[PDB]
Amino acid sequence: GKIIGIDLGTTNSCVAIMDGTTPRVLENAEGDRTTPSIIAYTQDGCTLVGQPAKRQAVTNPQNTLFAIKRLIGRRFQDEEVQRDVSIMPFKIIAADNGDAWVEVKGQKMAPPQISAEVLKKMKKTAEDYLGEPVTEAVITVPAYFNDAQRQATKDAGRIAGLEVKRIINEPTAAALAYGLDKGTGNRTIAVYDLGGGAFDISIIEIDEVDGEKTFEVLATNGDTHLGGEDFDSRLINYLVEEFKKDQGIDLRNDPLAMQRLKEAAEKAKIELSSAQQTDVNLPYITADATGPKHMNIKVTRAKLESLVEDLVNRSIEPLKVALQDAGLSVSDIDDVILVGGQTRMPMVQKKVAEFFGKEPRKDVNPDEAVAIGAAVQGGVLTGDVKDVLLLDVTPLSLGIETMGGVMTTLIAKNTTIPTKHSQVFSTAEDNQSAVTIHVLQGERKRAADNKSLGQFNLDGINPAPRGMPQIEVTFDIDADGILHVSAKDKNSGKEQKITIKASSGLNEDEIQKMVRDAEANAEADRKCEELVQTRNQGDHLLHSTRKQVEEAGDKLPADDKTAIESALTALETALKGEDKAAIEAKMQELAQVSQKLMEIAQQ
Amino acid sequence: KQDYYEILGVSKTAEEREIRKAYKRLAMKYHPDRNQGDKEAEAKFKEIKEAYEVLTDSQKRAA
Ligand SMILES: Nc1ncnc2c1ncn2[C@@H]1O[C@H](COP(=O)(O)OP(=O)(O)OP(=O)(O)O)[C@@H](O)[C@H]1O
Ligand SMILES: [Mg+2]
Repeated sequence: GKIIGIDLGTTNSCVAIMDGTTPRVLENAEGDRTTPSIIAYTQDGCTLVGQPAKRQAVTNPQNTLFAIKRLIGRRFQDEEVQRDVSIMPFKIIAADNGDAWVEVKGQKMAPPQISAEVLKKMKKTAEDYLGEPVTEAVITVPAYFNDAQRQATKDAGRIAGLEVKRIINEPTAAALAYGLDKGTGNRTIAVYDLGGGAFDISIIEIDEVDGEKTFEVLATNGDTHLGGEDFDSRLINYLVEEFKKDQGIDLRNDPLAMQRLKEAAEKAKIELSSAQQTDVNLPYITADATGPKHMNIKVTRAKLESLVEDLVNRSIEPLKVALQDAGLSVSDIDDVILVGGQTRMPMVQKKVAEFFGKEPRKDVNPDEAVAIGAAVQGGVLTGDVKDVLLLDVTPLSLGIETMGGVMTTLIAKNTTIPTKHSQVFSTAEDNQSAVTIHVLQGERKRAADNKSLGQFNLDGINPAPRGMPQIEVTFDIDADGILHVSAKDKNSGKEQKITIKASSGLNEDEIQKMVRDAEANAEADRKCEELVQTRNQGDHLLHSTRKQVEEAGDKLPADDKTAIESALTALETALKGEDKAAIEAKMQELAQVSQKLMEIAQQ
Repeated sequence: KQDYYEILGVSKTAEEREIRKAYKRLAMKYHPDRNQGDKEAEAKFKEIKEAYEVLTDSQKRAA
């Protein structure tokens, strides 16, 4: 088949495909090229994705999920997860194994399911355009995603009914999307990605040798929990503090008011990317005991810049670190490109431009470059583009915990992937039954200060003196950037089974069940689409019949008129409901009674 | 187990700039991503990398 490309964003998602030799982004059902990454669960059993979900969020706050990318692959006790727990309208809860989940209508749900709903909308869009089924996709993740996040995204892709060929890092995808225009030559570029939830910086070299583009990632750094949402949060906090200051009401209790306030806040930020002053104007924001209250606050561009300056500065440090790891200076960067909606803010462009002493390119669409890059990568996997190769790296050092809590690096950060590293382990005590290895990702010197991938237990070590047996352990990092640990008896070659404990993520059982539930939800959503179309047919029939009655006038039996009008009203009532069977029944009855009218037509 | 220099095919005294040229073209030939075919290429490629990494480091190259 064909491999579609999916930019799965914190805020907006996007799907692009490979029209032979020229990739194109596909508009969704509503005609938008970018689909909001919002997922709503209605009372009636339907599932809304994108702009509809965005519309009905105010009446269904607890069941409208957003920013799930900022929970996927994370633990419930993570600091950022707790801070979000206090903030979000929906209920974030700890799973059975400690992973961060969300509760919808009393059901516990894993982030890969929700993100899989979004993925399903993208896949269905691609199928509608293509006219044939789609089973294979390349999905984008931030460069700084840890192992558990990447594996969790891959699982979300599997629940979407997709065979995930490649997990691509967003700045890398944008890099080749930018690189297809360029001719033969050598360049070095800095990709600055500041989206709705994540920030990445990647230093990438693009050399052309024998008609074969080589995109080598020299370095990468970033923060997976820094994005537009936090700019929004700063402006929100300012508005709340000013409202409590002027009217005496802490607005953080009213969740509806907080929803209206986040909408207005982001709107004001975006409006301040091109104006010099806007007004946050919310009438009847809340109801005091004495009477309803109002908000009308002036915000200058300078005020917003002051409110988010430390956030902007938080992004400059990984530039220094990345240039250090790449062994380059600011003057070695031939081009710098901005990716992500949040880079549209004038201050971000100014701070970046002044760090590099250079003006970023202007011919890059930050909203559409990642997706088209993913589509092209899919083309590389199939074969339709043979002139491009991508050499990505892993962003985090992979090590094990040793005595004293210190961490020991096995594979350092910025190592080109896929890669393999083997090491010999042995027993430490006489007749040691088993050995346990603590595998983690991060740069900190204490094991507790890093992200634990888990404890791998090699049981079934027959008794022996301390230190005699030799077991070779092999650490693999595939092209997705995901770890695969295999073991083997060094001397003999007999394999060694590995038990993973204290780990994160879904397993095969959870996966299968959630695939089945995804299919069931798919059939249910088909039925919902059916009900919408049937409701349209009903409204058309109402209009047609009333028109025909007026045209008929007095020349219609009073009994017939009466019965038809009763049937009409019954049908209108059925059309206000959500029962397809009742609507169809009422339509049929209306036809039976309006037989005389349709006879009166007579051409 | 195989000679680093020989699997890339280098003079054994050629400078870093050349071994990088050889790595990039070999990475092209043996990348799993490119062929998409098998683990055999990814297993071979991982070693072509490992040779490129040891030979660009000055001290480890002396070893
Ligand atoms: N004109 C603008 N000025 C300032 N910010 C903007 C503008 N347009 C969009 N944004 C911000 O960009 C963010 C989303 O951009 P984008 O779609 O690139 O993020 P994403 O890729 O979905 O998120 P991520 O890549 O972090 O997962 C939103 O938070 C929005 O507030
Ligand atoms: Mg993005």
